[PDB]
Amino acid sequence: EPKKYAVTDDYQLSKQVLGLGVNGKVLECFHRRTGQKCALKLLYDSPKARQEVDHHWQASGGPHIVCILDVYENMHHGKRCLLIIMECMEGGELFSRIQERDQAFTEREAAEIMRDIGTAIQFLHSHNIAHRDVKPENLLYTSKEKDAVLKLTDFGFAKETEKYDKSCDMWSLGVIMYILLCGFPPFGFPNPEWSEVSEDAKQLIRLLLKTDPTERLTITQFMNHPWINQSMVVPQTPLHTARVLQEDKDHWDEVKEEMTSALATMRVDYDQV
Ligand SMILES: O=C1NCCc2[nH]c(-c3ccnc(-c4cnc5ccccc5c4)c3)cc21
Repeated sequence: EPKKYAVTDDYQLSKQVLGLGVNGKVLECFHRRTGQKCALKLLYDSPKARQEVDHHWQASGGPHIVCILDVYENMHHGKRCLLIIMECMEGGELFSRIQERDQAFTEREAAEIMRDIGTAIQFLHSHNIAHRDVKPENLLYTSKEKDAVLKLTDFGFAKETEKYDKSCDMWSLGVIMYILLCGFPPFGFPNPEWSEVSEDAKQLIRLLLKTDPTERLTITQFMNHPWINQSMVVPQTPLHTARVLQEDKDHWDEVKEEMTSALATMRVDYDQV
C-alpha cells in the first residue's frame, strides 16, 4: 500500500492537466528512472479520498479499468494528500477519438466498445462496486494507436454495495450506447440517424433506459444480450456518429454537463417525484 516518502523522489511532475475529477486534478508526470509518462491524481486527504483510493485499487487490474501504478501519502501546501499514480491514457476520451474519424464508424464497432465497457462494469459489479458516474470524461484510451484499449476510471463516487447503485451504471451504459449509435444523447430513435440501426441495438437501449431502476437490465443480462454477447456478428453498418459529433461539437460540453447532472441526480438520497 501507500508510499509515505515524497512522490517527487520517484516522479517528475508537470503542470499539464490531463483531467478533472470530483476529488481532484489529473497531472502529467514521468517516472524518474524509467522515463514512462504517467498521470498524477492529487486527492486532498478525506474519507471520500480514502474511499476512492480504496475502490480504484481494488478495481485496478480488472479488465478495462485504468490501472494504479502507486499511491502516495504526502504533505503538499501544509495539507495531507493522496496521490494516485496511474497509467497515462494517451488516447484521450472515447468520443473525442470517434469524432476524430471521415472513416466508417460501424454498428459492430459500437458493440465492441460497449462490450468493453460492460466487461469493466461486470468486473466491478461482481466485486460489489458500483461506479455511479460512468460518463464521457471517464472513458479513456491507452494510446492514439489503432490497437488502443478502452478503460474506465475515476472511483470518486464509487460505492461498495445495492441493486439501485448498480442500476445507475446500467443506465450509463444505455446513455453511452445511445450516443455511440447516433452522436447525440437521449436527453425515441429518430431518422435519419437511427434509420439503419439493428433492432437488437434499439431493444438493448430500451431495456437499459427504463425509467424504473428495478426494470433495468443487470450487467449479466447486458453481457448475455446477443448485441453484446455476439458483438462481432453485429452488422458492419456505417453510423452517423462521428459526423454528428463533428457537426454538434459546439454543444458537446453541454451534453457532458447534463449527463453529469443526471448522474448526480441519481446519487441523491432523496429526490423529487
Ligand atoms: O479520475 C479522473 N477523473 C476524471 C478525468 C480523469 N482523467 C484521468 C486520466 C488518467 C490517465 N490519463 C489521462 C490522460 C487523458 N488524456 C490524455 C490525452 C493526451 C495525452 C495524455 C492523456 C492522458 C487521464 C483520470 C481521471
